[PDB]
Amino acid sequence: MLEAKFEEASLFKRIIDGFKDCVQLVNFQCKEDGIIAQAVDDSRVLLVSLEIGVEAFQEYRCDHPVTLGMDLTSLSKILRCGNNTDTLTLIADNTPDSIILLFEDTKKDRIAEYSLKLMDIDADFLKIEELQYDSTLSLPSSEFSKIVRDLSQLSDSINIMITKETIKFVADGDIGSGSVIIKPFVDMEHPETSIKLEMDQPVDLTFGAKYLLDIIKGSSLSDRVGIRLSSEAPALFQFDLKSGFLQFFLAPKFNDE
Amino acid sequence: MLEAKFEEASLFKRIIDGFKDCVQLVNFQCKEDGIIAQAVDDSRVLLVSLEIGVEAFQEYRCDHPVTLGMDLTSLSKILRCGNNTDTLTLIADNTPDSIILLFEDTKKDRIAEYSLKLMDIDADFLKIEELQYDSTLSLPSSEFSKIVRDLSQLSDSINIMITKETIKFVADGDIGSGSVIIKPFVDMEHPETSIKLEMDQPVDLTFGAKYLLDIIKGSSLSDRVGIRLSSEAPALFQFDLKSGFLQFFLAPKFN
Amino acid sequence: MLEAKFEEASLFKRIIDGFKDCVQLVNFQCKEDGIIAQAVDDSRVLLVSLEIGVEAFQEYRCDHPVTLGMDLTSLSKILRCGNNTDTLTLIADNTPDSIILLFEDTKKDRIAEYSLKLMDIDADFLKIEELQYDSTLSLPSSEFSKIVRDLSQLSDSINIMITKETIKFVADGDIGSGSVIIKPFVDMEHPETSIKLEMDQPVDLTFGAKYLLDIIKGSSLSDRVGIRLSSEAPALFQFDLKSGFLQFFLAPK
Amino acid sequence: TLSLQLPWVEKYRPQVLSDIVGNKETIDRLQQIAKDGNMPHMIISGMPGIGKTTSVHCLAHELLGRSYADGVLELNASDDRGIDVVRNQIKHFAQKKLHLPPGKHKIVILDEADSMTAGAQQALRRTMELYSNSTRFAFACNQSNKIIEPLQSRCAILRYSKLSDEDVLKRLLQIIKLEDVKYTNDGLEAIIFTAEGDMRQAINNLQSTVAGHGLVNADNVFKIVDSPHPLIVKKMLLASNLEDSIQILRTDLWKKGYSSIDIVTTSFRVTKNLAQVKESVRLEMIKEIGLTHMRILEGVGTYLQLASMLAKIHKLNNK
Amino acid sequence: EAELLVKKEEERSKKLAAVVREEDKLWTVKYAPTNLQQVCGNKGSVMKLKNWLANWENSKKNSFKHAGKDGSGVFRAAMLYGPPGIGKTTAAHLVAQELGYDILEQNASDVRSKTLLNAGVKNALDNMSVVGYFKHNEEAQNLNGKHFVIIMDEVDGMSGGDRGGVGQLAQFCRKTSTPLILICNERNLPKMRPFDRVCLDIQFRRPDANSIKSRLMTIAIREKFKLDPNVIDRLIQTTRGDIRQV
DNA sequence: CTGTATTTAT
DNA sequence: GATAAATACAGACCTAAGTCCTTGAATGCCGCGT
DNA sequence: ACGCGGCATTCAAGGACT
Ligand SMILES: Nc1ncnc2c1ncn2[C@@H]1O[C@H](COP(=O)(O)OP(=O)(O)OP(O)(O)=S)[C@@H](O)[C@H]1O
Ligand SMILES: Nc1ncnc2c1ncn2[C@@H]1O[C@H](COP(=O)(O)OP(=O)(O)O)[C@@H](O)[C@H]1O
Ligand SMILES: [Mg+2]
Ligand SMILES: [Mg+2]
Repeated sequence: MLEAKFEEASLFKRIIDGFKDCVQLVNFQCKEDGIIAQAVDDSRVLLVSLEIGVEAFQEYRCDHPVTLGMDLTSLSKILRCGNNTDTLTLIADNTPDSIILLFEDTKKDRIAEYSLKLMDIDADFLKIEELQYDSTLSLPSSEFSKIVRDLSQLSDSINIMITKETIKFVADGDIGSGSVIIKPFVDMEHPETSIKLEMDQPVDLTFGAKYLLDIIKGSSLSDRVGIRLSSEAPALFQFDLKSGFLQFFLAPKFNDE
Repeated sequence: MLEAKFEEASLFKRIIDGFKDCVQLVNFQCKEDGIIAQAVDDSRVLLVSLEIGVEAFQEYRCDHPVTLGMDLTSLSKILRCGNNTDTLTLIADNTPDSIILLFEDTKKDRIAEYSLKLMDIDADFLKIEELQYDSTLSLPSSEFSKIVRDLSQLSDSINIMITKETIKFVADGDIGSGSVIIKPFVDMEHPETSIKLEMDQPVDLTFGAKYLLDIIKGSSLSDRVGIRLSSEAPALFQFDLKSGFLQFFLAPKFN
Repeated sequence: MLEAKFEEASLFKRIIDGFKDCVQLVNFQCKEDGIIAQAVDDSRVLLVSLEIGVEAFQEYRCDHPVTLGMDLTSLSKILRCGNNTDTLTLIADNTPDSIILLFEDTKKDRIAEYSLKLMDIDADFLKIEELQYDSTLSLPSSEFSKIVRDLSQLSDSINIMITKETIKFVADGDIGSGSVIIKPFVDMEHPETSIKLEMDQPVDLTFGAKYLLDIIKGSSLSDRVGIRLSSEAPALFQFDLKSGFLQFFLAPK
Repeated sequence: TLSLQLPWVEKYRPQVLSDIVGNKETIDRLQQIAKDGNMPHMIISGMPGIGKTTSVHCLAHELLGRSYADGVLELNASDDRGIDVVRNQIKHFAQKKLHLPPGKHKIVILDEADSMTAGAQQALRRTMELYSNSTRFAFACNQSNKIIEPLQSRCAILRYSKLSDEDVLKRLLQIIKLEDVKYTNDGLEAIIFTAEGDMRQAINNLQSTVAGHGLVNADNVFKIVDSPHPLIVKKMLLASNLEDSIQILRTDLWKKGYSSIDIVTTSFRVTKNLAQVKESVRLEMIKEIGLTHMRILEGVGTYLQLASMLAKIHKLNNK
Repeated sequence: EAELLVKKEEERSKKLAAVVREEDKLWTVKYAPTNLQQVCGNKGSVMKLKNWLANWENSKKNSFKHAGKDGSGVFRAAMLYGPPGIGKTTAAHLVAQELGYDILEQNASDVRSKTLLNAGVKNALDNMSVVGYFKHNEEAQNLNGKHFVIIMDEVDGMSGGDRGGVGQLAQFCRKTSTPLILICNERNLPKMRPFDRVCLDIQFRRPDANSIKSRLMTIAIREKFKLDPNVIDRLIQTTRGDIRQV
């Protein structure tokens, strides 16, 4: 069984709203540490890894490890059904066929239970191993979303050219082209606005536009983005949470000649 | 002749928008007591019974009984041609034909005269039956509309169950199921948020999602909606106005 | 070369949004004395003429006159790439290959650069004939747009009557009729909420609803619209910018 | 009366596979599948009223036991024939996880499947295979030709035939015994003859006869149910003399209220399906009937044109 | 082959002792070919497709201008078309599996509009596989693990016209950086005209009963039902060369 | 039907 | 290796017409967030 | 107030008609 009680339902609502426009079906692995989840995009170009630890839950109880296959659209609808201030409790029975979401408000005595039929998803639990990244970058999330949305109008390609103490984004399209250059700066007055750079080796890479839009769609989760680059390896895009994260593992374009 | 004047031109706008989607053909019959409107949907599943009273009109004059039929699609189009700060005037001659709508504001001298051709709608039964329903409840309109629109996504059928101080809305569909449980509570600090429920016998019937969503479009008229239920009887969805009421008579599904 | 530093990107955004669904390809004629833009629709019923002066620019410099053909939708896509607290800079070389749009921000750490590829379109001659108009009235843009959108529902033909200090808009449809009556009013408390009717001869003109809806799209530029009627000449639909005008010459039936 | 009694067709609809009388091989094969499990994909086709929907519904019920509520998706194809249905509802039902008895799987029943549009049918092709481990589709249609060949490839082609008179008589006798109706052998034979193998027609006609007159006799069943139009039309076409054909027309078709277009259409259908007449003469009579049909459709619908068509046919037969 | 299948079942049982039950599966999927040596008929087409997909990288290095010895080095995309149920999809999947590429399958009937096909398959054409990278890139036996083979099934069901995507895919397939394997049932269709000069046509024919005789005898011996080879030819003729339906 | 293509046989 | 059997398979796809239907693209209005 | 965000509604192209 499983009885996981969230502090708030808006957190899960925004989390599911973060990556419902990229992947449609996700397997939620609920283990004693929390709920780790990873699912491949339909195009098999992006991988979304989500972990939420027990510290997030007010009371998390699990008897046996079980798999939770869910549809993102139905989950988004169910979370839309609940109000912001309720405490959302996930209840699952043995041999789970449906998930009993429990929106409940302590101020009133209104109790709303929605049952989501569990989707049967068959996919391999491919392992994830970290590697040394030439470029580890953190930016304000709003600026990152704004620049990606701005250049995506011109073209379907985003080129991340990190020169020495420079971050240049270039898009080349049929009608017009655009380039944005960001200078690293750290402000003691406001840590959120500060920009941090680590450059082991320079890296030049080009990434798909729609996947980057789906990545920045998780801007609500964290104020600062976690961006790590490797020339021959997928770039990890991380949104940090209190007890977890929303990993985005994107594949680059072919850098022909 | 008829000269009915609204101090709030947006009031009639909101009333018409409440049941514009539900029905297209309605007979606006004007008497001395006030305007009474009644209409039936093409599928003949919902009954709309509007009753405006003289207190609503700033100036109301009806020399003789008159039956004014019009199309809601065109009449709503006519109403959207007026600003918020105007006073409406409904004009009809001795022989009912080509009703005239006047949008007038006297602060800035402006006149807006619009006309609508009347139509011969034969159905003029004009009957509603007062019944001692098994349950009579009242809840805020916004909460009921939120519940209806939230449960309409799961399936096309919404089941309402009335039990001893418990109101449950059940919707079971293909993607899952859901049920909202509320209880009748009285709040002295804010009376508007309170929920009342007077039940005689347990009630169990199911309605359609489309018609329920069409009914909750009337939540813009009154802040509270009263819902009365009975065993195999038309559910009465009542929105009380200042001078009258707007009632939706729904027909449940067959078990 | 051409160097024009706009006061605000939002202003040029509204000037472009004035005639989005009106024409698709235009050629901006850039000279020292501001920029001119003329377009003719496919039905040969309206003449969009856009004139903005030097005073509308914070800084404007153009030694060599240049023709600047652009596409409307891509230009709007370019415009939808900057913050509304930013200033626009138009910079071009003598070769008409690409147009460089520079976004400058008060904080010197955020710079945006964009380009717009030109297209070649057969330009049309200037229609600047100042024929006499019988009646001239000016009313706020928002109220006129509301009236046009309201009366376009009943019928697709708009009847405008100006006679004995009365302004009338009639739209007789199949479902009913529409008649908006407004008198000229001057208000000292607010200048923009005033009607200035100057009539020299009565006017009875019929206009298309779709074209009028296209014209009322430019209500975001100015708080008021100046409209002049002529029984033998196309009516002028003018919005008054800071130092420029957006004009529609609709040919009545 | 405010309330009504349930029709005999639906009240006595078979609830088990054994009650089905016709197509013994197919019923036994479906019963073996129900007992063993592992239901294969199938399309069931045939004539109206021979037990296609009943067979698939009984198969689903017996196979899934108490899990019919969730394991069975009921979707009338004519009502829902859009690619949106396949993309959203069918796909979500197929990906749905449901714990079942080992042999059994979830069943999709698409009645009247012949009316599905090309786009939805083509989109269903990959849904049929991708989720076959959990979901098994079943199709029922009047004509299998409307279903695309690749979809026919993925399923078993289980084809039905017109019900024999003996099986219809057996079912009618069972219902008669169960509901205590007075009958005669001639009346039952006439009901079987009028039904022409359509069991639903037979039961409806029995209902009508019982309710209207109370006794199942040949006289009553012929008054309440008219003789089949193609038979009188064929008798008119195959008469020896012209005057006989004219008399049969005047009495049985024109005076009884049958329309010109109905008469000419039924004559064409009978002529194309006739076997005794040689093909060449059949074709030339079809030509004359088609000319008369053209005149009727242009607007000249009268006894004169029908008599002229009969005269041309008789001249054609008389060389 | 019956004995080999029994041994395979025994090994599977031992592995399970140390999720769908086999008898639950249909005969079509439980006897699906696991390697290219079990496909019945159209051996030449399978060999040609295998050679094309193997020399695709070499032709890519030559920029596809050179045709090569076999000639399947000037075409970026290949089309497999034939009567339904003869094994085009199985052959494409198997040739993709053997050579080590990552299989990406899209049903064109499900996704036929310009918007969805455009976005998905465009960002699929020039992208590596995160599954291919995370699927043990460390060993160097398969270099093609990164790359994609997009086997677009049911190409015959795409929307027609300029607004339809069937004409867009013609412009789409010539500019691609990954192999494309289109499969359709009715190649000679008016909607499929833009595709003659941009794809390597491969006509899969109806296999002859002699080749499928062995497969039918194996699946009959395994399932404990008696089959006489004299009626196999009549079965194929009745079914018209459709192995799935037989 | 005639013409082209592919697989088993001589 | 060439030439016979033995056979599966491709040869080709138009313009109008009236009315219903479906599918995807383009369009509109209206609710939520800042 | 002011701008996006889905979602209902309107528009346009293709296929079928025994
Ligand atoms: N040549 C063959 N040899 C053996 N089994 C085959 C062969 N062709 C088809 N099959 C069987 O049929 C199943 C489906 O084959 P498919 O390749 O999907 O048929 P198809 O040629 O793609 O036609 P479709 O799917 O209607 S477009 C396979 O899993 C096999 O079990
Ligand atoms: N073979 C049969 N045995 C018994 N009853 C039958 C048979 N065929 C049809 N019926 C009767 O006809 C009624 C409806 O038939 P149905 O199965 O809907 O026809 P179809 O196969 O055309 O859908 C059922 O209630 C059933 O009682
Ligand atoms: Mg049926
Ligand atoms: Mg296939």
